[PDB]
Amino acid sequence: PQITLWQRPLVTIKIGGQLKEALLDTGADDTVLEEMSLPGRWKPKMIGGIGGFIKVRQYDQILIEICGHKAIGTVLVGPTPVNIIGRNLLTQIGCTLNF
Amino acid sequence: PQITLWQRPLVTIKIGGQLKEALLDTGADDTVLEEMSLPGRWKPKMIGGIGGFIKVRQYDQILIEICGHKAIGTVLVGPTPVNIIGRNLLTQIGCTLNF
Ligand SMILES: COC(=O)N[C@H](C(=O)NN(CCC[C@@](O)(Cc1ccccc1)C(=O)N[C@H]1c2ccccc2C[C@H]1O)Cc1ccc(Br)cc1)C(C)(C)C
Repeated sequence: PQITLWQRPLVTIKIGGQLKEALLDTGADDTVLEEMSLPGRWKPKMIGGIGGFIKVRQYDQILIEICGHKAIGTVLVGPTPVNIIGRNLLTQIGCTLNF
Repeated sequence: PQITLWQRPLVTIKIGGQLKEALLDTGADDTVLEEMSLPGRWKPKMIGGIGGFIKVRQYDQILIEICGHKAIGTVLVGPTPVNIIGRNLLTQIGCTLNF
């Protein structure tokens, strides 16, 4: 589909059996979601944004579904103000910027 | 043009007669650039991101070129980690997300 930017580009994602609202963020290297449980191993990571850095948990090879499009990749979990879908997953669903 | 997201969507912008590199950011509501001088008066603004909030100076009706596309709008200046082109200007150049 084609999503305009008149409003924040929020979409529904399915992950870990839960449905959540997330922001398609072309300026985000990674994907980070608010506190939640995920299966498998994880390792700590520090990520920076405007405002400074926060500590998150990194889970690899996680299945996710964005607008019906399936993909797999690394998902970060931590004290983020909003759920963010980063480029690591946007590429997998074939998302591009056009103008 | 169509921009894929395998790499950061960094483009060249022109403001105050100078060229700078900036990140096309669909997750950012506003546009914030690293410290620089701009004309006119400014108003205070707090912008929140992943690590919290930062104080910035808000300049309105500023001329800025993005990938050759001319725009005139609000530009924030402050201690941002990278120059960010937000939706306020992405909408002016007619940018959309597609997949
Ligand atoms: C590895 O680094 C990364 O990729 N980090 C990402 C990141 O922060 N990228 N920055 C883009 C900004 C991302 C963001 O859209 C997220 C966001 C959206 C909506 C609500 C809250 C937060 C945001 O902060 N938006 C705010 C904003 C920005 C400008 C003007 C007005 C506003 C209001 C908000 O919309 C750029 C960057 C920062 C630090 C570093 Br070292 C490098 C690059 C990550 C993975 C942490 C999300």
